[PDB]
Amino acid sequence: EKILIVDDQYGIRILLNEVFNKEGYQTFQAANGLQALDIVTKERPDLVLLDMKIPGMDGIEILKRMKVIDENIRVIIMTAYGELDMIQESKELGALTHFAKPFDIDEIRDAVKKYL
Amino acid sequence: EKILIVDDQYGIRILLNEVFNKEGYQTFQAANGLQALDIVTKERPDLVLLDMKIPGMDGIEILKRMKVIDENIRVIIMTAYGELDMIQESKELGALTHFAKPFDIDEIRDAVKKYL
Amino acid sequence: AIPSSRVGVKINEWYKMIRQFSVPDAEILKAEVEQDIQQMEEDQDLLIYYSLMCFRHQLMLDYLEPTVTELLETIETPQKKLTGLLKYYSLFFRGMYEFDQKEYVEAIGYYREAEKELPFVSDDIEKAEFHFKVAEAYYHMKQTHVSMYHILQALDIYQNHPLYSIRTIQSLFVIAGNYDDFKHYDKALPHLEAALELAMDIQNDRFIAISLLNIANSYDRSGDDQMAVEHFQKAAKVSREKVPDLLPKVLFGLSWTLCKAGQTQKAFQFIEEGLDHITARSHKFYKELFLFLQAVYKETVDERKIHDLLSYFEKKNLHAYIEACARSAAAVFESSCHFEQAAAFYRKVLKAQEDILKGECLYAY
Amino acid sequence: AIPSSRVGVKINEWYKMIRQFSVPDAEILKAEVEQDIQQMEEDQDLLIYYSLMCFRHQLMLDYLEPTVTELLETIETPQKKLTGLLKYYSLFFRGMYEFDQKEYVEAIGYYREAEKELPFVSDDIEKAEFHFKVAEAYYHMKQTHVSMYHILQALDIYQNHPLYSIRTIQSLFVIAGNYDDFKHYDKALPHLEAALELAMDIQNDRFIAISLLNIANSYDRSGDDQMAVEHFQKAAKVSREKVPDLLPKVLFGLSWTLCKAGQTQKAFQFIEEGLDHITARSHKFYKELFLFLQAVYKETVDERKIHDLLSYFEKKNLHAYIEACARSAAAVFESSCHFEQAAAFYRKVLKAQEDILKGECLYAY
Ligand SMILES: [Mg+2]
Ligand SMILES: [Mg+2]
Repeated sequence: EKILIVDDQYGIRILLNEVFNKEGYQTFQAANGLQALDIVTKERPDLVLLDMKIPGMDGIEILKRMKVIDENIRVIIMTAYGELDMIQESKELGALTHFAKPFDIDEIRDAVKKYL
Repeated sequence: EKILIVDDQYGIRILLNEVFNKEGYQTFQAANGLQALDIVTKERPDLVLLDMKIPGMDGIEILKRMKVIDENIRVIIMTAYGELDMIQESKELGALTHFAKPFDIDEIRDAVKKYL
Repeated sequence: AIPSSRVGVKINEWYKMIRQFSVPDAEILKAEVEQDIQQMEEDQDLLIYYSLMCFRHQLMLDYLEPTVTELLETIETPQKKLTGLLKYYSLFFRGMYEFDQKEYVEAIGYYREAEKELPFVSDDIEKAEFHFKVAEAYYHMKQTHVSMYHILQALDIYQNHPLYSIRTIQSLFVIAGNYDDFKHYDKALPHLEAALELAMDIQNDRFIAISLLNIANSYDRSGDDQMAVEHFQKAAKVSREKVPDLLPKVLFGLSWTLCKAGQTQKAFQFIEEGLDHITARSHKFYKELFLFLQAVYKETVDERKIHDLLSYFEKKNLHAYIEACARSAAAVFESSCHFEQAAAFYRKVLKAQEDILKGECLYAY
Repeated sequence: AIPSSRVGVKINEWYKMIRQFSVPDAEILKAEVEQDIQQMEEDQDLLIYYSLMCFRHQLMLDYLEPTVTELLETIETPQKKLTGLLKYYSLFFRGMYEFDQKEYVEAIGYYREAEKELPFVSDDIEKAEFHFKVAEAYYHMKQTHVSMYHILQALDIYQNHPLYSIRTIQSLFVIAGNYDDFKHYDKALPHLEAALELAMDIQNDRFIAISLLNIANSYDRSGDDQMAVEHFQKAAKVSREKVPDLLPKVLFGLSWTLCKAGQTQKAFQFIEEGLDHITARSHKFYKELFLFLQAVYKETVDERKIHDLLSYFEKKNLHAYIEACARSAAAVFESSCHFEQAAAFYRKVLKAQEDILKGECLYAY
């Protein structure tokens, strides 16, 4: 199915892309909020990996805007040195789970086949 | 015929090489004295363009060493801000002519077909 | 706390074992890295390099289930982007490691090699990020022209991405700081003002306070004490109300400026105020700078306190502080026509300058 | 005399007209260049760039006997090495032009772009030559770490070519000079000694004299006056006998060193000797440095002469000379406990330092 990778850092995007292609998924990629929203609207991904740590546009903002496009959207958040309140808040908004960086490739891979 | 281009500067070698290939000559190239001498010994060029301004090994030295390998050697010297005594001295040693830098491409090209 | 550059070079070593397909060694180093990170300073770039290496490490295992050269080409060819990024990081963090041990010539060499990998990265922010971080390094290295070159490339890319306002403000600070190195405070000021305006748009209090402080220091150094004091107090307000941890630095600028302006009584108030805000946890020396202000601008100069402080600074090799304080002391004594004392401090100034320069060059090619 | 960088950028303009196949314009610029060269400072690298451009210009004529884009690809493709070299020169001389007008940030940018063209040149000396010339630029730009980086790449290649001893000696001087910037004269000394030894092997008197002078200045600055004076006199000997045009500089070092050593009477002898060797044609200010020595180390300091000289230096923006002379004057007055005079000169010192820094940054991004 369709997997949307949202992260402002080239490194993470390259990584998850190589990981999810190996699993046979159709992967999309976005560096910021707007790109992520356009893709959600156009492609309507089955699962999203959202970096809550993006400059200029907080993940909290991006998340709600994705719920607008689709209510049953499946979004897994990932953070690096992220607050506990932003994780807790994201959960209340229907977050399937949270992956702390550096995330274990196997853990996040098993979590994908699950909520997918 | 065979044309030996001797000059320590990449630029001059590229230039004269492109010029003499266009005329159908078989061109050789050397960046310093030793390379120049090895080529004279091995290839025995019909004409030499010798830069008298080469670091570590003066053209005067290189010239005599070429006369050793071949007595009837045809050598045209070229200089940049070169002394008048080194030009005069080179002549006495059997210098066909002298081309001051920047030399005119046509002049040095006509001079080649001449002493060749 | 372990510097991330230190962890970076161990990852480089980890990588070396991987490319020679030595599982035992790779596993050891991988295990060590995972421990060091638990005690590492924050650096999300390092963590990315770590995660990519984890993936590269797994590829090695998946291909061992043939010469090293052959097997290596088998893994790398299909992984162009990964291999290219890893190479970039290994060189980058190696450059930062050299930088952190003050091997500046070595650092530059790695910085240059690292940059050559950028063209193979299809991401403009990644490029900006390199220029920004390197710009900071060159600044610390007092290669201010080269710093400006790089920081101007960062700012260009950042301005093309309006969401990167934070980096834009930081880039403006770097540009101003660079101008300061050439004593061109008037050239720095416009950038500090743009930073202030941007910071207020994004409603970031910390950067509003910092911008105002930077503006005040700029005016203080350009010779406009009135504007300096005005902005210091603006920074003070926003500090006391929303960002108190800036107060010590803000109150020291205000105090110093007031002392140079001959308003010592008013200054002493903010000096005592700043000393009360300082906590033991602090890593700064504003405590010693405050004490120096009291001692040198006191009706009767406190020469013993001054000597103890300068001696203290000497001990921790704080030659920048010695130069600045000695500059002040020389001016204070001159004002009372005590030129013998003045000359003594001028000699300390010139000495401190040379001690700073010597500390900048530790290599020995 | 016209700087070769100025002629270089006009050639760049000439090139632009060529690539847009504008014969009339190309001919005009070609004609101008051929005039400027007749008045240009010596630069065989410029002349090579000129000759290559002459060839490129002829190619344009030979292909006009189709869009600019199409026609351009027709000429360039078969001329890869020529096109690549031209590109390298245009960027190089543009960088030097910016450097010569003190647009340092611009210069660096062109230096970097120029270097990227090197990998496409199959010639190690060409690469060394770039690193050497750029190293000198970075040195003048007081980007001493970056200078060292580059000069170490030049020296590496030069040592692989034993015939390039001259460049090797010059590279050693640059390395020493760089260390001097950080006041690490002890680190410079080994390189100066290797330069001396190499210079004596190739029996080059000028570089023997210069090496000995450099060694003497090194010792003078490291605080070994005896060794300094010893080498000064060695440089003096070889100078008087084979390279007299070095005498003024040699005799000033000797004199200054003797004055600082308290041997003023002996110094005055070499001071008067140096003043007699100076010619009107000279472009140096050793005349003013000699006069300053006389004035400040005289039994009774000649304060009026000192003021006139420092004022003269101020006029020609010779702030380096002001700083050095003011340093001396301050020490002389301190020695007689005349601290008011001392303090005055210390202020001139600090001022000169700031004036130097300001003159290093003329841009305004
Ligand atoms: Mg992020
Ligand atoms: Mg030559």
